[PDB]
Amino acid sequence: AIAKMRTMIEGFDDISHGGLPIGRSTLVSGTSGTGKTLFSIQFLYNGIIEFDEPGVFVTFEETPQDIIKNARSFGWDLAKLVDEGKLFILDASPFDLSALIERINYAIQKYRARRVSIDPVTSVFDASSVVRRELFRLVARLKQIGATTVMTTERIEEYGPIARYGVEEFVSDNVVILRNVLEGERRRRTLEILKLRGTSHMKGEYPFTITDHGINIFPL
Amino acid sequence: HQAIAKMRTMIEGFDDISHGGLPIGRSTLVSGTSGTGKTLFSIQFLYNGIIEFDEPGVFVTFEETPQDIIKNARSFGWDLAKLVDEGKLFILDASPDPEGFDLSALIERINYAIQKYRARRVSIDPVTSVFQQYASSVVRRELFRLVARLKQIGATTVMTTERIEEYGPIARYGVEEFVSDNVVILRNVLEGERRRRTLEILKLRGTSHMKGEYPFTITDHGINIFP
Amino acid sequence: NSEHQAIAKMRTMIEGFDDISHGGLPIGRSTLVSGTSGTGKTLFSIQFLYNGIIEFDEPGVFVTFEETPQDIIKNARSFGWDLAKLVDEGKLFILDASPDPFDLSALIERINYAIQKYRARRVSIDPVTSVFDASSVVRRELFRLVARLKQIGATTVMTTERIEEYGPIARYGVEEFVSDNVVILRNVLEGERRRRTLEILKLRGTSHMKGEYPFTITDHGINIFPLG
Amino acid sequence: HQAIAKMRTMIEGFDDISHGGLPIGRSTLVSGTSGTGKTLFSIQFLYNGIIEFDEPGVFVTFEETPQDIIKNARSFGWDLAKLVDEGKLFILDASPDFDLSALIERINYAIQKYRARRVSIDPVTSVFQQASSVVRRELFRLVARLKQIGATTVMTTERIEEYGPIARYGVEEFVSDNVVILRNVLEGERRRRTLEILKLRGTSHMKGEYPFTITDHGINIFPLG
Amino acid sequence: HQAIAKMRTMIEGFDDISHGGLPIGRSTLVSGTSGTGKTLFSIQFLYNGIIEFDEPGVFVTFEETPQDIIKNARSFGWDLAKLVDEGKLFILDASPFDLSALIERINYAIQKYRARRVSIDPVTSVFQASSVVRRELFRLVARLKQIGATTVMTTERIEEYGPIARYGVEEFVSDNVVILRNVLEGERRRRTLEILKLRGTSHMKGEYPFTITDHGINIFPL
Amino acid sequence: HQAIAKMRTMIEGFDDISHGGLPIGRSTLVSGTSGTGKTLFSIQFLYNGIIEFDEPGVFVTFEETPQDIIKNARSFGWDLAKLVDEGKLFILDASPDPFDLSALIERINYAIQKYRARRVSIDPVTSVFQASSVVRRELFRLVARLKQIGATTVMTTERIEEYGPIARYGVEEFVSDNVVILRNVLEGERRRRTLEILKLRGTSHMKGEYPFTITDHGINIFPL
Ligand SMILES: Nc1ncnc2c1ncn2[C@@H]1O[C@H](COP(=O)(O)OP(=O)(O)OP(O)(O)=S)[C@@H](O)[C@H]1O
Ligand SMILES: Nc1ncnc2c1ncn2[C@@H]1O[C@H](COP(=O)(O)OP(=O)(O)OP(O)(O)=S)[C@@H](O)[C@H]1O
Ligand SMILES: Nc1ncnc2c1ncn2[C@@H]1O[C@H](COP(=O)(O)OP(=O)(O)OP(O)(O)=S)[C@@H](O)[C@H]1O
Ligand SMILES: Nc1ncnc2c1ncn2[C@@H]1O[C@H](COP(=O)(O)OP(=O)(O)OP(O)(O)=S)[C@@H](O)[C@H]1O
Ligand SMILES: Nc1ncnc2c1ncn2[C@@H]1O[C@H](COP(=O)(O)OP(=O)(O)OP(O)(O)=S)[C@@H](O)[C@H]1O
Ligand SMILES: Nc1ncnc2c1ncn2[C@@H]1O[C@H](COP(=O)(O)OP(=O)(O)OP(O)(O)=S)[C@@H](O)[C@H]1O
Ligand SMILES: [Cl-]
Ligand SMILES: [Cl-]
Ligand SMILES: [Cl-]
Ligand SMILES: [Cl-]
Ligand SMILES: [Cl-]
Ligand SMILES: [Cl-]
Ligand SMILES: [Mg+2]
Ligand SMILES: [Mg+2]
Ligand SMILES: [Mg+2]
Ligand SMILES: [Mg+2]
Ligand SMILES: [Mg+2]
Ligand SMILES: [Mg+2]
Repeated sequence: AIAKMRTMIEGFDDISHGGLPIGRSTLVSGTSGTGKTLFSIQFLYNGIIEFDEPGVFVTFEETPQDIIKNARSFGWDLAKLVDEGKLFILDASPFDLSALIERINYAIQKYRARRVSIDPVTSVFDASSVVRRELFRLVARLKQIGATTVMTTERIEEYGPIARYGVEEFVSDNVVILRNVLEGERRRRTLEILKLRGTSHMKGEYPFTITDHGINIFPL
Repeated sequence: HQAIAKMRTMIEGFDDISHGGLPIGRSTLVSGTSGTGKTLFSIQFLYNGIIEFDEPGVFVTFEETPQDIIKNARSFGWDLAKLVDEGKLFILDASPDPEGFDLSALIERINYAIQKYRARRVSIDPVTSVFQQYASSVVRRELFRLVARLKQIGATTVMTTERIEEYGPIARYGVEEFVSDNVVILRNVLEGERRRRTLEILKLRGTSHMKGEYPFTITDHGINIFP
Repeated sequence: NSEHQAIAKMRTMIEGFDDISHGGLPIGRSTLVSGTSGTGKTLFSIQFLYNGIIEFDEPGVFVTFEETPQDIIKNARSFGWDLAKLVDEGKLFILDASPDPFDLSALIERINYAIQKYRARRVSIDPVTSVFDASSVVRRELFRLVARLKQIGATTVMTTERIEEYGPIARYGVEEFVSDNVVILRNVLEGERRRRTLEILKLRGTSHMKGEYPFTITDHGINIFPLG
Repeated sequence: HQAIAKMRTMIEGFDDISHGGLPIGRSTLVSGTSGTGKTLFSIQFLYNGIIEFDEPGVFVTFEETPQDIIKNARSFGWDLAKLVDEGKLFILDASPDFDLSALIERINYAIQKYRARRVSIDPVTSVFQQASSVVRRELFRLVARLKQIGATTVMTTERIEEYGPIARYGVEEFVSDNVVILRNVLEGERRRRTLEILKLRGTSHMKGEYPFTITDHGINIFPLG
Repeated sequence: HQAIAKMRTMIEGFDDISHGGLPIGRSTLVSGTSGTGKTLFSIQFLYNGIIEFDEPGVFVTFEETPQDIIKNARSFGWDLAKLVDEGKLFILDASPFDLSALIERINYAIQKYRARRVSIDPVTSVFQASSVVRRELFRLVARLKQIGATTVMTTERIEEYGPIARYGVEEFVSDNVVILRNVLEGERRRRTLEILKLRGTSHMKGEYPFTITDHGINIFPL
Repeated sequence: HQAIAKMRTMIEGFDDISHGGLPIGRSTLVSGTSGTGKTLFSIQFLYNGIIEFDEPGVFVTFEETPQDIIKNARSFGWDLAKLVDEGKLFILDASPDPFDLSALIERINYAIQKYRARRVSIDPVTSVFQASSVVRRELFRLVARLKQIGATTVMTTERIEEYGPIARYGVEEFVSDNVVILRNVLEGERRRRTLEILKLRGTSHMKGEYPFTITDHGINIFPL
């Protein structure tokens, strides 16, 4: 079948029927504070700690120092991983996609990375046609490189377009939606795997919490 | 000159819903949100043509590489690599440059493959890419040309397109369903926190079909619809 | 037709429609027929011409803007209608204004020439939407078309597209105001089932039944069921 | 020194709902979706004025030809050609084959020539269809000139939703002294016609929707208390 | 020195809801769809100031002529012509934009009539970019404040439960906001008044039903 | 392991919901429709800092004048003029007169140094921008500079719907480290005020809406 890499994010590998397909790109979309960055960091962190698979984290707005500081509260020492050459945080603050792809490819080769997180890829972008065009090019090259990639995207409603530009979910191999739904006056976080090309997966929404240990999903 | 004939898809349940299959020599639009089964439907159409009727097929891919189309079909126990090695399936790669729109050129290429592989079935996935660059009025007219030129070749064609809501416009520009002869809608609807897949034949010009939505699942044997 | 109404009508002979319209379509006027995709717009317009020819020997002109004459003819065989025979006999003319795989003045003259040449009493234009970008220019051009057909004395069915079952009548928000008569075909999806209805929204100068009436499309074309 | 007085429409039910009729010397906007009875309301207003009170009328049409107006009015038992012949009704044809100032002067000569007290303009929308700021200013000017002339005027406008904007540009209902809304509501596959007086500046009226039908004798509105 | 003082409207029910009336020396936005009672409220504010407190008023009108304002107020048994003749009320005709000039005219009228109360109806007429609307309205509000007027400014809106005014900014530069609604439900209309906000002071919350009668606005406590 | 430090607002109920207060050295977006208590929250933040912890504060105003801000705070029994006199509070008047972001930042930096304030409120930050993508770039720049200074900052923003976009341009909530939403929901003719902490990067907080009232004592939130 299709080989999958384990995220080791509690509950997620069950929902994805074994993890994220190796060598492919997964879109992780959500409104603000849904857990996008956390998912993308946990993906790299677990890869390093449990499988010694090095990772590249690409950030467009949040600084490397804040990413590191924020991860500290889950008890994750990212600076240590950076110091040991197992993690590389690529600062993409200030669009030349060619330059970005070359920088990513270089980091991947230099750190021998198997896992890549790009957070958020919507910061790369104004017509739908060109967004789709340029996103496709990024996805295609990471595939050629053989990276397994998480790309986060922003969205503005819980039920509504998958991402900002109405094309991102059609270009990605895999699509994960993080929701933070307000019901009555209470928030409930859920994760859904909408699509995984070429393989089976659990369907619909599953509740999760963010705790001191990161994302915890219960597929029941 | 006779009331339009149909070719069996052999996709279980679909030939009942369509009262005989897809109208021959015409295009059928298959529209749906992400991960609804559009590529799968279009592959299963060709695969069944080859296996059940020894009718060769041409698959036109605009985004996925042929290798990924092949890989993704293994999930269903379909050996597309062998079908390609045998000359029964041809995957026409129209996907673009990773490292660096002419419609009649595409038609030229499709027509050539159709003649070379003696193909009776064609899939184009996703059609959206043809009209991707541009106004609803422009999209409309470009889809019109493609449909017409495919009809001239005699191809029976499945063409897929995208939509972003389960119960909103048929496709993206609000014109695709008016230019198409035949329209199928794949939905993936939330009920509670669970999903329910359905297939609808909205229209088939000049012929009959069952109405409304019918539930289906995607399994290890592909699409399974229950009328 | 009931006697005490101001506007003379011609019968469509479409089962149930002449009841709902209280006698048929107003003579010498245009009737807008709008609907989402696959609602029966072309079928209604063809059935109007076919019945006119078959029942009253009234010749008809069909103006098609996207479907080819060959496909209109082919699809009509679904109903056991031999339109090629009527074209051969000079009783039906299909005017092909469909795109090569907009000059309205030239179009009107083609239509006029065909109507004179074939001595046609019934005209169908399918879809008039394709004639058209500002709502104001759509309105005056539609108005111009309607006025010329009226001067010519034709009785016309003009189909238009719409994208929601309940929502705008046509595409530009003006078509239903310029037309004398408005018919809406719906194909409502509810609880995973489709049901077709026809509504006569307005008919200037006469009464008509109000609201939605069910219909089906079968081997014999449109069948409408008027209810109390 | 008195609060504004009203002119009877003699449209069944309407003079009750408006507590006496349309405010005299002012314009009333009558808005509705397609086939709601706007032209009917605006004709019935003139027709009743002539028949019941010998008050001459001017009808300004921007789309429908005078011939079709006259023909369609026979549906309601009205012989408008006879009224035109007697010089009690004048139909001013402003329909297309827009200088508003010029049109206003032409309306004024008719009003003077036929000594009209009642005016209908149908639809005042089509004047405008070629910026809301411009629509507002031009409508205001037309309303003010009619008021100066002393006419009591019905102005129809189009709208595209039963329970949405009052008219097309989101400004008509603010520059009008009086607003009437004709609806044609579709519920459970049946249509229900209703009439509402939304506002009459400086005077009272009944509130909300009242059901009506169109008959061989025109509009019949049904109040109930 | 103190929390802000209020000036009584004497509009039945309103001084209760607002716990004393309108904040003195400030502007209150009064927003509403067509025929909600905006003009009536702004007239009744001036009329009561004159009749009850001998506080002169300036009414700024942008579309309705002074003659029609006066005529329409007869519906309530108010003789505004008399008050204008006595020098207690001035109807400033800004009918059929230079905001600086308008403001100097208002200032001139306030000085001339020693007015304490001002109504501007509708202030949206001044603006027919949301960014320029915001800056113009803020400028108008600040000058009125500097002059010392207590002001009612009405605005149009097009939905009962949508944006507060037309440009999506008017409620943010106003110190005080009142919304008049005329909600259609099951074929019946129901008028309500709501005090949405009064900066730096208290007020009752939500919608209160009111009617317009022969004697003006009556607000009922629910 | 290592927790994000927070400074107490001492606003009744808020420090419970935020599990300790606002993240120190960062900006917290406080968004809401008109009259939701945005300015009051901003002021109470600074006021409580001075009164309870002797932490000086800088209030940056963009429309309301200092005199009106002072006048309105009297509603709650707070004497801000006295605090300005004692050099404990500085009101930075950037309000209109009848836009250079770098100058403003330098003005704020100078005031922060001069008064050695730990707490800053910018009300409303929307006035800085009024294209969504340039708004995003500008707001980011402001957040970064304030962070560079070490200020703990409340930034208010406007929104026009109770359950729509967090703020006006659909980007402000993505650039901010922390996001608080004040709502004033109209249901069945009655209004209900609620506060929600939507997001605090790097740290925990209670979820959903909590009802509050505005009274003579300012904001009172009920975590129930
Ligand atoms: N130690 C913790 N314990 C509990 N919840 C935490 C903890 N750390 C962070 N969180 C929660 O996780 C959220 C942050 O998740 P992120 O992954 O940063 O979200 P995000 O979707 O990337 O949001 P952006 O980029 O700001 S739009 C915070 O808003 C908290 O609710
Ligand atoms: N063996 C399998 N069993 C069950 N479901 C499967 C299996 N293989 C694939 N799927 C499902 O099929 C979906 C993929 O269907 P596709 O036909 O590729 O969808 P699509 O509509 O073409 O989506 P795009 O092109 O990426 S937007 C996956 O998201 C899975 O849910
Ligand atoms: N023999 C038949 N029996 C039953 N239904 C039929 C038959 N032939 C055609 N139909 C139906 O009629 C529909 C076609 O109606 P049309 O008149 O072509 O619609 P249309 O409104 O003109 O749609 P367009 O032009 O494609 S948007 C098909 O989608 C079928 O559902
Ligand atoms: N004798 C009658 N009995 C009952 N209803 C009638 C009769 N005559 C006409 N009608 C109705 O009156 C409607 C037309 O009324 P109009 O006043 O023309 O409406 P309208 O709002 O002006 O429509 P426009 O201008 O075409 S959008 C028709 O659609 C019929 O429903
Ligand atoms: N004597 C009265 N008795 C009852 N209601 C009355 C009386 N006089 C006027 N009204 C009502 O008051 C309304 C007019 O209120 P206004 O204050 O003019 O509203 P408005 O919001 O200013 O409307 P505009 O400016 O036309 S959008 C009328 O539509 C009547 O419903
Ligand atoms: N003493 C008080 N008692 C009760 N409520 C009060 C008191 N003082 C003020 N308020 C309320 O506080 C609100 C003002 O809150 P603000 O913080 O000024 O709101 P805001 O969100 O900044 O509004 P803007 O800036 O005008 S959009 C008023 O509308 C009153 O409802
Ligand atoms: Cl959580
Ligand atoms: Cl499934
Ligand atoms: Cl049917
Ligand atoms: Cl009726
Ligand atoms: Cl009332
Ligand atoms: Cl409160
Ligand atoms: Mg993030
Ligand atoms: Mg696909
Ligand atoms: Mg058709
Ligand atoms: Mg009319
Ligand atoms: Mg008014
Ligand atoms: Mg404020």
